[PDB]
Amino acid sequence: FNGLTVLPPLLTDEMIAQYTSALLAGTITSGWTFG
Amino acid sequence: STASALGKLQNVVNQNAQALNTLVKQLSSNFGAISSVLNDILSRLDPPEAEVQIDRLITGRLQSLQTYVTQQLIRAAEIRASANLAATKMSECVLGQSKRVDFCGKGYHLMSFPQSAPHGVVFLHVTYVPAQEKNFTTAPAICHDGKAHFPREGVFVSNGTHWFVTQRNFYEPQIITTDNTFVSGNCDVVIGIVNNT
Amino acid sequence: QTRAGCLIGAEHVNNSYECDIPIGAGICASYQSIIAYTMSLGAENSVAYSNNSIAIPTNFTISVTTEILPVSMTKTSVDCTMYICGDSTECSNLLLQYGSFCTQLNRALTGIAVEQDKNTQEVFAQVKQIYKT
Amino acid sequence: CGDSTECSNLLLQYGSFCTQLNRALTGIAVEQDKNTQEVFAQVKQIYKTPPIKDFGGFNFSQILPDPSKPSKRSFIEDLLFNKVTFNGLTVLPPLLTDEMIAQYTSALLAGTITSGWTFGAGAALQIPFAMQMAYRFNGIGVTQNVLYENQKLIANQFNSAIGKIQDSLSSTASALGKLQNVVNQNAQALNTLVKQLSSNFGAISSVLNDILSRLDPPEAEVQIDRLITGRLQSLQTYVTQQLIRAAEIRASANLAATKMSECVLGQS
Amino acid sequence: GLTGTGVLTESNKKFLPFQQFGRDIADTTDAVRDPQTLEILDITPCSFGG
Ligand SMILES: *[C@@H]1O[C@H](CO)[C@@H](O[C@@H]2O[C@H](CO)[C@@H](O)[C@H](O)[C@H]2NC(C)=O)[C@H](O)[C@H]1NC(C)=O
Ligand SMILES: *[C@@H]1O[C@H](CO)[C@@H](O[C@@H]2O[C@H](CO)[C@@H](O)[C@H](O)[C@H]2NC(C)=O)[C@H](O)[C@H]1NC(C)=O
Ligand SMILES: *[C@@H]1O[C@H](CO)[C@@H](O[C@@H]2O[C@H](CO)[C@@H](O)[C@H](O)[C@H]2NC(C)=O)[C@H](O)[C@H]1NC(C)=O
Ligand SMILES: *[C@@H]1O[C@H](CO)[C@@H](O[C@@H]2O[C@H](CO)[C@@H](O)[C@H](O)[C@H]2NC(C)=O)[C@H](O)[C@H]1NC(C)=O
Ligand SMILES: *[C@@H]1O[C@H](CO)[C@@H](O[C@@H]2O[C@H](CO)[C@@H](O)[C@H](O)[C@H]2NC(C)=O)[C@H](O)[C@H]1NC(C)=O
Ligand SMILES: *[C@@H]1O[C@H](CO)[C@@H](O[C@@H]2O[C@H](CO)[C@@H](O)[C@H](O)[C@H]2NC(C)=O)[C@H](O)[C@H]1NC(C)=O
Ligand SMILES: *[C@@H]1O[C@H](CO)[C@@H](O[C@@H]2O[C@H](CO)[C@@H](O)[C@H](O)[C@H]2NC(C)=O)[C@H](O)[C@H]1NC(C)=O
Ligand SMILES: *[C@@H]1O[C@H](CO)[C@@H](O)[C@H](O)[C@H]1NC(C)=O
Repeated sequence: FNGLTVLPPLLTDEMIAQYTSALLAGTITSGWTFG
Repeated sequence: STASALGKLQNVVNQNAQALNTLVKQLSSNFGAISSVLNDILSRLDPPEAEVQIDRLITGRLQSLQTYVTQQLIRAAEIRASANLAATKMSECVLGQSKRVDFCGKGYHLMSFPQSAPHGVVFLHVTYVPAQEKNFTTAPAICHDGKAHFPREGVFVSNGTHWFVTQRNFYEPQIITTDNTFVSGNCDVVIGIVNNT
Repeated sequence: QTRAGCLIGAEHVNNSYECDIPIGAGICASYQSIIAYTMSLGAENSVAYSNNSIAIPTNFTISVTTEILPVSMTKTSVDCTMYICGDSTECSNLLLQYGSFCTQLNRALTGIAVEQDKNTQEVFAQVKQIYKT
Repeated sequence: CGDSTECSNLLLQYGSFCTQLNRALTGIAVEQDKNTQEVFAQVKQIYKTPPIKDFGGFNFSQILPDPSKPSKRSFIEDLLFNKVTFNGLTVLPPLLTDEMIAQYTSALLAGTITSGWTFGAGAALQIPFAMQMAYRFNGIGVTQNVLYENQKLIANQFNSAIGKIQDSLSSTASALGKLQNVVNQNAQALNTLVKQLSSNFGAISSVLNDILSRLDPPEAEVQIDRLITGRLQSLQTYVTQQLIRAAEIRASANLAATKMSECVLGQS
Repeated sequence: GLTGTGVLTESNKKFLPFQQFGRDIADTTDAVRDPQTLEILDITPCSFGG
C-alpha cells in the first residue's frame, strides 16, 4: 500500500454475536414484551 | 451444501477490492509525460522542464483520486439505504408480529430469528401456509322464522346435506346456533339467502 | 436472427421453458447442444369460480425461509500527498499551489467511516440488557 | 477518437478509464432489468378468469384484457399507451417485452378478482365476490350486514367511478407527468452529450482529419491531447449524472414493488 | 472537401436548388449532393456493435 490504510470497525464480531444471542434469548423467553 | 447463496456480501467485497486495485494500478501511467516515475524525470532534465513534466503526472493522479472518492460516495449511499431497511426489518419482524403482507416471509408471518454475517445480517422467517383444500357450497345468510342470520365470524358451508359454520382459515364445522350468529332485518333484500333452521 | 441481434451456434426450437441465460427481447437460451427459445411466464390454470362455491383448507405446513442483507463495508483512508507525490519535495511544493484539495478528499472518507459505524450500531444495538437463556 | 490510429495510441497512455465507464453503464442496464422483473413478477402461475362473468353486479370490462386486439391489452392500458408518446452510442432492448408485462398484470388481476387475498400466501381459493367484499368491509370496522343490504347501490357507485376514471384520463392531458419527465431528461442528456462533440476546447479546430492534414505530427499531438482531455471530461460528467438518476429510479421502483405487494395482494 | 466514412444510398429528399448538404440535428451530416450528377445521396454509418 502506498498511502492508503484500512481502519478496523468499532464493534468486534464477538460483540455482534453477543447482541444476536441477547435478542434471540429475549424473543424465546419473553415473547414480544421485552421490546 | 449449496454455494452461491451469499451473493450480495461477496459482491460488495469484490467491488471494494476492485476499486482499490484499479486505484493503485493507476500509478503506472504517463498521462502524456515522458515517464511514470518521478526520480528519472528529476534526474534526466532541468527544473524549467522537470516541472512541466511533473505537472501532467500531478493532474492525472488528482483526477483519478477524485473519481475514486465519488464512486465511494455513491456506493456508501446505497449501503446506507440497505442498512436502514435491515434495521426496520429487525425492529418490526423480530420484536413483534407483522401484519403487512410479504414484508418478512412468504405466507402468514409467525416469527423471526436473527443471525450475524461478516458484513450483514440473516433473518430466518417462520411462517404458516395452509394446505389440503376441499370444495364446499356456501350462502351469505340464513333465513329462519322470517329473520336473517349472519355469522359473528366465520362462514356458512354445507357438505351437500346439512349446514355448518366454520372459521375462515381451517375447516372445523359446528352446528349453527343462536350464539354464533346475529340477526338484522327480514329475508327479503339479500341475494342468495337460503332456508334452514 | 433475433430482435437483439444475430446469434450463431445455437438451434431454435418451438417449445418454451423457463429462462436460464437471458438474451433479450423475450428470448433466451439453455443447454440440452445449445437451444434458443421464447420464455414461458409460468404454468397456466383456470381457477374454478362460481357464485356459490368456496374452498377451505384442512391442513397446514410451517416454513422457514432466509433473507440476507448487507449493512456495512470496509472503512478506508488515504494520505493524499503520499499517494500523489511520494517523497518528493519538489512535487510537494508544486502541489501546494493547487489550493485546498486534500482536506475535502479526507472529510468525505471520514464521513463514510463514521456512517459505517453508525449503520452497524443502529441495526444491532436494540436491547437495553443482555438476556440469557 | 472515431477511427484515428494516432488518437488511439495517444489515448492508450491514459490508463484504464473507459473500462470503468463501460462497467458502470452495464451495471445500470442490469439494474433496470432487475427493477422491472422484481416489480412485476410476483406470481407463480398464470391465472385466467372464467368465461361467464357474474361478479355480483360489478363490471370489470374496462380493465379486463381485450382479446380483439393482438396486444391483448385493456381499454385503460391502450389509453395510457396512446396518451404518452450516431457516434458509438447504442440502445439495448429490455428483456421483458410488453406483452409479457400485460400478461403478468392480467394474471394478478384475475387472481385478485377470483380468490381474494388467498393466492398471495399459498394456493388460490375461490370465493364469490360479494363474500369477499363483505370480508373487506368487516376489515375496516363495518358489519357485513351493511354490504349485503346495499349491494346494488355499491355496485352502481363503483361502476360510475370506474367509468369516470376513463374520461378523466382521456380528456385531460399532462396526467402522466413523471414518465414524460424521465424520458425528456434522458433525451436531453444524450442530446447535450452528442452536442459537445463540436467544441474546440482551445485547440485550432474540432476535426481530427483537418488537424492531421495541416500540422506536423509533433505539433498535431498537442491539439489532439487538448481535444482528448475535454471529450473525456464530458463523458465523465455524463456518466456521473446517469448514476445519480439510476439511484433515484431504483428507489422509486422499490416503493412501487412494496405498494404492489401490500395493497394488491392484501388489505392495508 | 467534406470528408467522412459510411455507406451511400439513394434518397428522396428535395433540396432547394442552392444547398449542398444537410444535417438532421446535433449537427451530423445525413445527405449530400454530388457536384457532377447533382443528385441527393444519403449517408448511413457503417454497422458496429458488441
Ligand atoms: C354431512 O355431514 C353430516 C354430519 O356429520 C352427515 O350426517 C351424519 O352422517 C353420519 C354418517 O353418514 C351418520 O352416522 C350421522 O347419523 C349423520 N348425522 C345426522 C344428523 O344425520 C352427513 O352424512 C354428511 N353428508 C355427506 C354427503 O357427506
Ligand atoms: C348464481 O348463479 C346461478 C347460475 O347462474 C343463478 O341461478 C339462476 O337463478 C335464476 C333465478 O333464480 C334462475 O332463473 C336460473 O335458471 C338459475 N340458473 C340456472 C343455470 O338454473 C343464481 O341466481 C346466481 N345467484 C345466487 C345463487 O345468488
Ligand atoms: C323458504 O321458506 C319460505 C316460507 O316457508 C318460502 O316462502 C314461500 O314461497 C312459496 C313459493 O315461493 C310461496 O308460495 C309461499 O307463500 C311462501 N311462504 C311464505 C310464508 O312466504 C320460501 O320460498 C323458501 N325459500 C325457498 C328458496 O324455497
Ligand atoms: C372443485 O370443483 C371443480 C369443478 O368441478 C373441480 O374440477 C375443476 O374445475 C376447474 C374449472 O371447471 C378445472 O380448471 C379443473 O381442471 C377441474 N379439476 C379437475 C378436472 O380435476 C375441482 O377438482 C374441485 N376441487 C378443487 C380442489 O378445486
Ligand atoms: C396434515 O399433514 C401432516 C403432514 O403431511 C400429516 O401427518 C402425516 O400423517 C401420515 C399419516 O398419519 C404419516 O404417515 C406422516 O408421517 C405424517 N407426517 C408427519 C410430518 O408427521 C397429517 O396426517 C395431516 N393431517 C390430516 C388431517 O390430513
Ligand atoms: C360493462 O360496461 C360496459 C361499458 O364500458 C358495457 O358495454 C356496453 O354495453 C352496451 C350494451 O351491450 C353497449 O350499448 C355499449 O356500447 C357498451 N359500451 C362499450 C364501451 O362497449 C357492458 O355491457 C357492461 N357489462 C355488463 C355485464 O352490463
Ligand atoms: C459534367 O460533365 C459530364 C460530361 O458531359 C456531364 O454528363 C453528361 O451530361 C449530359 C448533359 O445533357 C447528359 O446528356 C449525359 O448523359 C451526361 N453523361 C453521363 C451522365 O454520363 C454532366 O452533366 C456535367 N455536370 C454538370 C453539368 O453539372
Ligand atoms: C418450428 O420452428 C421452425 C423454425 O425453428 C418453424 O419454421 C416452424 O414453423 C415451427 N413450427 C412447426 C410446426 O414446425
